[PDB]
Amino acid sequence: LVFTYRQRRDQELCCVYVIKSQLPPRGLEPALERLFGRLRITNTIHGTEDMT
Amino acid sequence: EQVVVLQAQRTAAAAALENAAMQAAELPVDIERRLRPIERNV
Amino acid sequence: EQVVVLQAQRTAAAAALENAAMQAAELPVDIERRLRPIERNVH
Amino acid sequence: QRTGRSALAVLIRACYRLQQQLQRTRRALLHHSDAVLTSLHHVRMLLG
Amino acid sequence: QRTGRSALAVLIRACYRLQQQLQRTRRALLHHSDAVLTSLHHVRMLLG
Amino acid sequence: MNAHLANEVQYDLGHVPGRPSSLVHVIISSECLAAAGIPLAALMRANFQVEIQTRAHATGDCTPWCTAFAAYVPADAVGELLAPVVPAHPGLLPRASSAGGLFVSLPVVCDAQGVYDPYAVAALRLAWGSGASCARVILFSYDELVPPNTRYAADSTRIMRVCRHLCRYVALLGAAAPPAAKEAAAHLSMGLGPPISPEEQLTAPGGDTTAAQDVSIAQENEEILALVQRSLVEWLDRGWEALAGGDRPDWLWSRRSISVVLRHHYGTKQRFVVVSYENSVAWGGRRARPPLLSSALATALTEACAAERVVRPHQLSPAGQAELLLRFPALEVPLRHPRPVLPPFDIAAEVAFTARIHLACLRALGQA
Repeated sequence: LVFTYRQRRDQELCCVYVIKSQLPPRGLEPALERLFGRLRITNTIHGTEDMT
Repeated sequence: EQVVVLQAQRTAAAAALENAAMQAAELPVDIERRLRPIERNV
Repeated sequence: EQVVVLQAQRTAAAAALENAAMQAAELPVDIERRLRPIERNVH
Repeated sequence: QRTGRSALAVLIRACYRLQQQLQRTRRALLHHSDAVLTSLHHVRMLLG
Repeated sequence: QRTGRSALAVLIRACYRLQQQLQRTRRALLHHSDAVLTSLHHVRMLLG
Repeated sequence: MNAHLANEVQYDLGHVPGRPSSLVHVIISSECLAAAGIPLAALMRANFQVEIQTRAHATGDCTPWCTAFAAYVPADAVGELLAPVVPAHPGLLPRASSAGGLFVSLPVVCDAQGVYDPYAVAALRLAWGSGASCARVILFSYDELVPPNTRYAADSTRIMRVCRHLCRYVALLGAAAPPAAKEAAAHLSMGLGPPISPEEQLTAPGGDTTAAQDVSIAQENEEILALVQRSLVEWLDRGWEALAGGDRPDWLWSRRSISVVLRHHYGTKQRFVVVSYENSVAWGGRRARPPLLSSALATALTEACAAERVVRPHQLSPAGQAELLLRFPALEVPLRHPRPVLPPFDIAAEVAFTARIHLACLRALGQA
């Protein structure tokens, strides 16, 4: 069960996914990075407003 | 030995005036910007 | 002869350069000739 | 009332005309300036 | 007595301020002139 | 792009050689790459390792080598900065095509009270294959890497075109746009209420100190001329995030401003572009200018010898020469030594060092 987050002062996102994979729970993290890494860069840049 | 040195020096000097042509082209425009208040001043 | 050609063009460089480099020095002489009595003109 | 205002009208014709002489001679001096720059960039074209 | 002398005081503020604008822009134009001479003497140093 | 920014991380962490040294970004043009060195189709076959060194003035002490990052483009290199093309919507921005090469950041050696030395070399090495060949060396003088000023005051008018075409495209896209982006196009048009040419930004006769002094002198005049005679950037960011589905720093730098300056190469006469971003740490940067560097030494050589009318600074009379040493002592090293390994104050002095070895290699053959 995989969610999605997009943090911004804008109205924010959400998704739910059910992913069928042969990968272990210990090794899922580079795979979810390959899909959702575009969203990963955004919440590093933004999501810090207003933090002075 | 001096041939490649002297050939380079002409191509060396063939860089700065083209930088200076972009520098010297401001001389009409920046000096024309000293009348447009003073022309309307009269 | 390649030294002979390029040293001739070295002399062909600074000859026409200094003819207009003195003519570039003709530029700030006029502006101290024109605009210096112009302070008296408005006065 | 007429001679003193005409004496000021000479001063109207004095300064306001001489200011317009300033504007044209600078533009004529821009022909004196750009003739140098037309000459100087032409020199490197004889080298290249 | 106050409005006409203030109308002349505007003309005091007119010409005597605009004359001081003339002096600074020539010095700024000396930065425009000497940038050419800094450039031109640098060209021969690339030849020599 | 990405190699243009990861190299800024290298200067921030201090991995670059030289702490008083500062960073300079350069766009190499493809036509400059051809006449100097390697073929262009080889780099087509996404970052590329380039080894960079700095060579001191007239004495053979160079920096031990450090690798850096580079990325080649076939398209318009300047136009990729100005108009980022989202692949999901290629019809967003119109742009004028141009030739394009690679992006390489360069180090420039400076001092405390930062003054770079002219007539010294920073160099490149582009090795696209193994062996001695496939590896040409591209040089840079410090005069080649220093423009006098920036241009990003005169270049900021490109944003309003980009604000306009977003309002254009959402009207063209209609319901397929998400509604918050369909909102924000109207929010841009409340701020509002031709294709972008990189050549027109480059060939525009505008410099930062030249434009800002002319504007600041005119607004002072207009006050006297009157008395005598009497953010959407955040709205942009949601439009990019909605249409791309994400964000990179490549889209961050394109929105703020950019200073795009023509320079010309001493080797093969071709043009190339020096860029200083707005919020960057490099050449002109909104946050990081300790210590800022000056071109005073290149000014001090010319104008001292211009009135003396002397062609070479070591040909100057020693009374007029000694004042330069008492002011600026960095020039004392190549001037005092009678026999350095490089002929001082010459641009081809690097190339002479290659050819002097070439004679000594031949002269040892015919005797042996």
